[PDB]
Amino acid sequence: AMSEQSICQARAAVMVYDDANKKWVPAGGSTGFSRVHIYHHTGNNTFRVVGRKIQDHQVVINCAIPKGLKYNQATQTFHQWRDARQVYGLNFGSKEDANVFASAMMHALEVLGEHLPPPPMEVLMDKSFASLES
Repeated sequence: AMSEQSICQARAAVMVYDDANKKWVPAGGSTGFSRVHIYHHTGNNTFRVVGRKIQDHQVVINCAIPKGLKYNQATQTFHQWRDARQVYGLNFGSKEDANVFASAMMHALEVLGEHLPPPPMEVLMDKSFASLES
């Protein structure tokens, strides 16, 4: 009840977008792959994405998933969404990881309801995070 089960695990390079200089930067400040989970909170029926660098366990994404999140499959292997502070981009090691992770995210959202392109307006202007923390 006060614990979270992993419903999905994917390996990915976690990026964050820099609005002012219009480029993607590695989340946490260092290149490298992360292990990214979608966690379901058994008691509260909420979901969270948690990504940690494989090398040193640095937490580079810890993001509540709100009803209505805009999850953009920009390419077969690069998917984007945002929270109140940052715009994330997951560059998956493989189309298979990406398909699994996107599928799990879309299911969670149903329950709740130069190689890399920039985030579109629907992502940049997503206010779904505003339905939380109030």
